[PDB]
Parts: sequence; C-alpha cells; structure tokens
Amino acid sequence: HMCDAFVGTWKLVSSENFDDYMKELGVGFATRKVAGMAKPNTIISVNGDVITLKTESTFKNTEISFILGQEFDEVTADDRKVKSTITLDGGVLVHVQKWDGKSTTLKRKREDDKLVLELVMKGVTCTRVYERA
Ligand SMILES: CCCCCCCCCCCCCC(=O)O
Repeated sequence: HMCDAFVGTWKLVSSENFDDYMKELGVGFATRKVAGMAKPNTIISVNGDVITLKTESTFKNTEISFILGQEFDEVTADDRKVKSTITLDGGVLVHVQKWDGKSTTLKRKREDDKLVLELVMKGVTCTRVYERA
C-alpha cells in the first residue's frame, strides 16, 4: 500500500537546473553534457517492505532497493559512494544521501498525474517532471 502512488514506469518530460545540480555534485563536463540531454525512465516497484527504484538511460542505468527508514550504501550514477536513507513523509518520498561531509536530497511527490522530483544540493534546486510511460 504505502508507495502505491509511486509504482509504475515513468519517463522524464521536463527538467530545470539539472546542470547546476550536477555541477554541485562534482560531475565533470563531459558527463554533464550527456546527462543533461538524457530522458531517463524511472521504474518503481514494491515487494512487501522493500521498494526498488530503477533509473534507465542510454548512457547509464542505476538501481536501488531499500526499506523505508533503513540506511543503505549506494553507488550513484556519477560514482559517488554514499550513505542513503529514504522515508515517506506526507506523500513525499525523501531520499537523503551523505558522503564526504556533504548532503543532497532527492524528493519525489505526486502532482496530479505527474511524478515530480526535486533535487537539492546547497543553493541549487532542480525540478524533474516525470509522466507515466
Ligand atoms: C541520467 C544520467 C545521470 C548521470 C550523472 C548525474 C547523476 C546525478 C545524480 C542522479 C540524479 C537523479 C536524476 C533523475 O532520476 O532524474
């Protein structure tokens, strides 16, 4: 039940400020050029308490599986080794990543028929809108 609203196959339809977000992350220029053009699919599924989130794109795929509230180690699309915790607060799936004394947040919520992803690092806010494939 908990994450039913998120389950599905979602395709990126719009993005704002992703370059600036990737810059704050430390992603290099070649990767930023590729990744700025990517239109990934995100596939969210659930098996009991275990949530899986796949991100697929031409250049790079990632997958994480997790239990809400339980820290896990993640290797990000840009090769960071982070400590991740994901919680569900008021319909918002909140993913925090911590590494090397830094933090970023990845927050997903439903907005009408869309899935909206907010990516925050320092002063940068990026907004990614996904629609059902
Ligand atoms: C899509 C290629 C991304 C490659 C490098 C940037 C990685 C940044 C962290 C990933 C942020 C998630 C973006 C998303 O799911 O839309």
